Amino acid sequence: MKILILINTNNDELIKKIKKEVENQGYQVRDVNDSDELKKEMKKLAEEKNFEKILIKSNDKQLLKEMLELISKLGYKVFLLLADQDENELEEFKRKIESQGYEVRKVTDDEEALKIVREFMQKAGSLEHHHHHH
Repeated sequence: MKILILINTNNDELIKKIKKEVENQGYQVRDVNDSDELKKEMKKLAEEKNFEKILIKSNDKQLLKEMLELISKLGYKVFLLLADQDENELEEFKRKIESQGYEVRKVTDDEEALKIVREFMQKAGSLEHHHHHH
């Protein structure tokens, strides 16, 4: 069971800020560049069954959809955030992912994105709270 925060923003510098958020929370920042790279990193999602927090950076929304369709074989809670000024195509893209049963959040703005990343931590709090008493 691994907690993935998938980030697709055309603001590639906003990813660096979203990194600062997840680095303080101890997420390992991965990045998908190509389809060959995709299936390599999907093998890591298949191999690592141990509990780990990962930030998936990919600014190509096609790699995302195909990734999540292969994650459907693994079966875990994945988070997704879409930040770009063409929120039109993001609103169309979230429609597939939300129907696939994956967490997807459509935004545009810098701090509007960052707040949802800080939320993905407290959303993953429900994953933590399964028979885990203190």
